[PDB]
Amino acid sequence: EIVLTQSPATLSASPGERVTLTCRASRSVRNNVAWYQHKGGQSPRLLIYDASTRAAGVPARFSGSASGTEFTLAISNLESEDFTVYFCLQYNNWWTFGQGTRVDIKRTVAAPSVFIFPPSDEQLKSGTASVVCLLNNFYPREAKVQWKVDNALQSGNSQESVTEQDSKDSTYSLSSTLTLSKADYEKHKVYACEVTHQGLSSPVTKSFNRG
Amino acid sequence: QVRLAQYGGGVKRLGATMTLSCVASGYTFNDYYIHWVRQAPGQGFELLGYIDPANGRPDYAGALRERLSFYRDKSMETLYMDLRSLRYDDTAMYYCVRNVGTAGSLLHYDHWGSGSPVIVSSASTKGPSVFPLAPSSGTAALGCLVKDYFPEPVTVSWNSGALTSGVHTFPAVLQSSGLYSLSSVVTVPSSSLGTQTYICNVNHKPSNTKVDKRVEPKSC
Amino acid sequence: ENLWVTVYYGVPVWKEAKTTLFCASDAKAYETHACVPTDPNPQEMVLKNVTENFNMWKNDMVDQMHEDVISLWDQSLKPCVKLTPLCVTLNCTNATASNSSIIEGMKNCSFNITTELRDKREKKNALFYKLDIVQLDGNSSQYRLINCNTSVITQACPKVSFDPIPIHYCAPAGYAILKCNNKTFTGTGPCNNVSTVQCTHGIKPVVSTQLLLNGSLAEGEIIIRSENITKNVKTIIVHLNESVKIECTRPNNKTRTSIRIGPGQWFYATGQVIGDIREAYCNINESKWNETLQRVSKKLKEYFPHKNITFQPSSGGDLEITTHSFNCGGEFFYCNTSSLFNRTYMANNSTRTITIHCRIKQIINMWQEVGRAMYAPPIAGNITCISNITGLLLTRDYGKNNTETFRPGGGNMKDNWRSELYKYKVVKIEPLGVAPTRCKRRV
Amino acid sequence: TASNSSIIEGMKNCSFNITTELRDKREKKNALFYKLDIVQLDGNSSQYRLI
Repeated sequence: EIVLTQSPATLSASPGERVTLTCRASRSVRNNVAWYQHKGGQSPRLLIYDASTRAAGVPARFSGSASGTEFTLAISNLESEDFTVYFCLQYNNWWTFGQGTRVDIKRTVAAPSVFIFPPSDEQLKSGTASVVCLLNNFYPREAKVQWKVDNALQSGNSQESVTEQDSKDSTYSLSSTLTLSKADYEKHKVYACEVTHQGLSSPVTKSFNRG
Repeated sequence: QVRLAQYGGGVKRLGATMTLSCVASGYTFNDYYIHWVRQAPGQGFELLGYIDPANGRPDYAGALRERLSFYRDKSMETLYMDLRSLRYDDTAMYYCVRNVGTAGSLLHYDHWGSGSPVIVSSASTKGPSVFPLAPSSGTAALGCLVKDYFPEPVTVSWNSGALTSGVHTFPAVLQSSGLYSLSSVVTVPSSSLGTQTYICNVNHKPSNTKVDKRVEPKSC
Repeated sequence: ENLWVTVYYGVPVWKEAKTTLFCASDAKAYETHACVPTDPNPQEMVLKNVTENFNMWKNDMVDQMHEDVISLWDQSLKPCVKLTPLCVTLNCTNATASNSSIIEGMKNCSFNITTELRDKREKKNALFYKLDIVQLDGNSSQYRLINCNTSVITQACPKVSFDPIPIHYCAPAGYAILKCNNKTFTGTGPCNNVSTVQCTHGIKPVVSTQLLLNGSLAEGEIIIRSENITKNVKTIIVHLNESVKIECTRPNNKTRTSIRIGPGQWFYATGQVIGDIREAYCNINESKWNETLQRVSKKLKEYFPHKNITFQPSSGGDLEITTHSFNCGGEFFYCNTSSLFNRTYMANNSTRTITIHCRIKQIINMWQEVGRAMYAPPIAGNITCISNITGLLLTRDYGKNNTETFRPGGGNMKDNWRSELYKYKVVKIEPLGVAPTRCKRRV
Repeated sequence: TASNSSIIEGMKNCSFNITTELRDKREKKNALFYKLDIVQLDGNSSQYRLI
């Protein structure tokens, strides 16, 4: 039943800053809420339960409060090792979880570099024709990509992937894939990818003809 | 001081029964519940159901009452989970977790455990296929695609380690076919395309197959 | 103006605390606990305009009772003979009578044991119910007692027949007990008919699951109590007023046989069986049961305004919760109760009598612990006991869609006593205070 | 059973009889001991007893 809406999906900050997280709820759940810590390939751990009370061994720089139908978490003084993902949790009706928000390195906007690759003949022989579209070195993370063949939007048979933010310059890179059958590949003539990002005024588009 | 360790897991075949396990440590076995929670990659968590160690009561989630099973023994402080008819979409991580509780209410989770993955596929050991991402035609991007291999992981390098500058490698992803694939890219000036050669050097340990693929031959 | 301190002594006022309590014994008790301390004559005094709060989920003496019961049992069982030498390899096929399947531990088994002299061995045999036996690996003719791989087994002293004698508590000098009497109280919140007493009324240490029996009855209409920190409660208590009677019987005639272990301690078991064989059973007046369930359903919806209500039988766990467990005489019972809860509802006296089929197993574990399996000596002849019930323990699944569900549980021995001490809260008096006045020494 | 035994001299692979899961049955095992907790009985130098 209960659903928690977690926003924003990302927050940008630098060491020494104060960062505030937020969690929204479908309906009132009293003060019954908690915040958890999670890291790469590790065991999550307790931070705050009852929305106000800290647990043993926790650093003293964590704090938060409730807002009736909303919940707020804040890091008073951000440390380098505090960069991770967090998610809000509620325990009023039946257990559920959020999606998870990540802390991000603060830097300026930068548009992506776009490329496209038609199918390779060696791969095309298998009849599992697949296509690739790439975005490299952009910022921030939040963005979207779209696949179109003959100006027709495609979904279900495509995938998305993302890299870790490159530390030396703090830019993200994204790639996606499309998969097709040889018969469908013959049926469709022109293939294209579309991109949307903060640093681009208009959707940058790339396309190619078969062969 | 208190720990929860896991055993078992590993790869399993599609449609087959599977097991997991958690072993308690010396805090107390009769005074706390246990929960099982899982996490599909790139998805929000969900819950399965909670088993009390005292008497053995289960209480399943609403979406899985036909397929799950719990039971325990207090003598050795052990808990076993049975899952039947593994569907493709159950591939994810599994944890055990303790759960503080008063005499009349349940509050939260406060001590997560080791973490154990499970992978479902119908394939045996199988080596990758390699296809280059030839550059298009002042700076151009090129890469290589590795396709249809199992199990993880794989090794990738460029020009025998002589062209690692600016290389980005996306993490591998499990397909609907049951085989892993990934991609890696590198950027070079357009002029270098007509005066240089590029190599993708890949080696897959489980099969120990190796590939050295050229990228430039189709710089169209 | 110019007021001065007056220091009154012994003014009535109290604060909450927790303290040890005296335990009283009946005037004609069993005969440290057998015949002492003394039994007083209780009295109850009603008061006016008394403001006070209660909390049945936090009050103290609930915890204390857990210690007292276990202490009593430990005292009773501690000196009795251990059974350690008996735990040896059994060899049995046991199909010597037309009735073998239902018990499978039959006379004519055999296990080597020590005779009354310490360096000679003898062969004997007796009965056992297969629920107290397990099979070793490989040869399917070898067997072992269930709890002997992990603990020692102690036998109830044959001359001991402890039964639920009532117990009531008296506060020690300086503390006072408050009772409350409002008949619609939920178990948590304020009261407006406060009262004080010499001591509590009787309470029986009854052991049972899926419903509490031989207990007292409510004063008004049915009540439902629960915690209110979060809907995801552990155990919801429902308290009855109208007593639905129940009977249970065990027709077969058991024959007592014995063995002696030296130096000076005897061992008991079941031997010959007399009469035709049947499974133990019980009876219920479907009229009363369905009417009570109707009233419970129409009261239960108050916390769940609009969803449908449907019952289903318990699920999983050892037999201590899958079934109803209670003891009459000197032997235990387990009763499947699927038929008595397969009902449903939605918003907007001997006819149809029902029967239920039970089983009895000898070896028992104190519901909580490991390591202390009790062994019961069989009782010869037939046994029957009238009984009546007063409440139910309900836990709830994940509420889904437009329907909500309850199912019977209650394996934690704590809750049973929680259902008979919601009344009392113990406090301490502070007989000292101050105030202003104007009186003068006049020396 | 190792490059040196005199240092400890209680090695895996002493062995002694002991009671198994159930009384009327016996089993064989082995474990280590430092000789400072062992003494030799008279005569047969292969028999030992806890000090």
